[PDB]
Amino acid sequence: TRDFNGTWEMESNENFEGYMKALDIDFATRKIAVRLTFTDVIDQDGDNFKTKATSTFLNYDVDFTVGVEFDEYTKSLDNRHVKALVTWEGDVLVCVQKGEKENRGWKKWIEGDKLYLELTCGDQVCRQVFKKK
Amino acid sequence: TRDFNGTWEMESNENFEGYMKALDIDFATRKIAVRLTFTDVIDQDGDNFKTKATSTFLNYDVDFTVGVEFDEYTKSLDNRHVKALVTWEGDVLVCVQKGEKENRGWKKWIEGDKLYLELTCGDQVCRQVFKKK
Amino acid sequence: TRDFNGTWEMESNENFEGYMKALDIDFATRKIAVRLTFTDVIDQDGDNFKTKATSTFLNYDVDFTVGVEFDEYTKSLDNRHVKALVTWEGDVLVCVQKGEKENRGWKKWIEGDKLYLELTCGDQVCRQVFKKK
Ligand SMILES: *C/C=C(\C)c1ccc(-c2ccc(N3CCC3)cc2)s1
Ligand SMILES: *C/C=C(\C)c1ccc(-c2ccc(N3CCC3)cc2)s1
Repeated sequence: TRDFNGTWEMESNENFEGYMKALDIDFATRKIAVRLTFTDVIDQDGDNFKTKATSTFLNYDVDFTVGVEFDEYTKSLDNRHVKALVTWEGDVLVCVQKGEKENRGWKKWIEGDKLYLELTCGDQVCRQVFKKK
Repeated sequence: TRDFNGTWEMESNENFEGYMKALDIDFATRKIAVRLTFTDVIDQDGDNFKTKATSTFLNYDVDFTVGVEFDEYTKSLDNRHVKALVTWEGDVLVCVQKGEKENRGWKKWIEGDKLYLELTCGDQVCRQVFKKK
Repeated sequence: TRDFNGTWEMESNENFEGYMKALDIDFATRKIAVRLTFTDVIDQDGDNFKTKATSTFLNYDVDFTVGVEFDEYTKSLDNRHVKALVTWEGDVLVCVQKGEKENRGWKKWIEGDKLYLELTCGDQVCRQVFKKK
């Protein structure tokens, strides 16, 4: 068909870096641009096209069942493969991500009406606190 | 007027990078900051101001008519001028971007509820697929 | 509790830089990621979880009273110390930030119902226009 009207949300993006290299894009811009997805709005009249590309910093999705191991590729992080397992420890949700990196995983728990999140890798621990919106 | 109250959506931003360079902001940060737009919410009571600046990625717009060449400045890319032509090859939308870089352009086509996009420049090809939203 | 259901708005984020370095994330990416906040949406039915982390740019706040000097450590910028003063010059709001950089400040004014903002540092000017939304 020749009908390009619609709102189009990117689902895959292959060799974006090489293309950018051909245009003489600097390292920093390339290293950010590779972490984006795009939604593109095409408004087409006959042979008149108006198009708008929208850019966004690419979400981190992850689905799991507690105690069910699952493969995880950490796109938009460090692009690694890990074998993740989430367990209950009391009321703490604990995830170990087995792979190249040592001590890798995270912890989630509720205290009060705040969500606590510990991100761990190696000897580094990142602490995050969330309030319900 | 002395009333700045409102929600203010950026319309243009010139020499943002030169201003940032004068402040000694590192190259990486500036290359990001130039791809943002800003909405500034101003709450002004008398001489008391509270302001909040919001950041978003710019966007990339482009209008054309099939078979009507048009000069194109590729902002937020490699910032070049090209004489672009979007033409039909069957039901594939074909774009040639004449300029310093050559074999530069793209091919777009619909199959099912997917839009396919090949970006080519030099010997590099980038493949992107979009789902209709 | 074991009920993680909700939409969770980040309130604090400690040692995010160290964690990312432990993951070998490139310098450019780390300088961006430190300017983001996250909203984590958790959909949990028993031990089944779906989670989506969304990224958004940290807002940049500044409150002031015209004619009252105040010290400023420039946060999302170049982290220098400045003595800031906002004064009226007719209906042009004028701000001087005294410090190492010379001619550092900005000018903001409404003409029509667009907002004009001139940012200055040294001999460099950045001109920005906003429309009221
Ligand atoms: C149909 C033609 C399309 C979708 C495009 C041609 C070039 C595009 C583009 C838009 C934005 C970006 N980046 C944001 C920073 C780099 C790269 C390429 S879309
Ligand atoms: C339940 C949510 C969890 C465990 C999260 C784990 C890692 C997250 C994340 C998302 C993005 C980034 N950045 C991009 C570079 C840094 C780091 C960590 S959420």
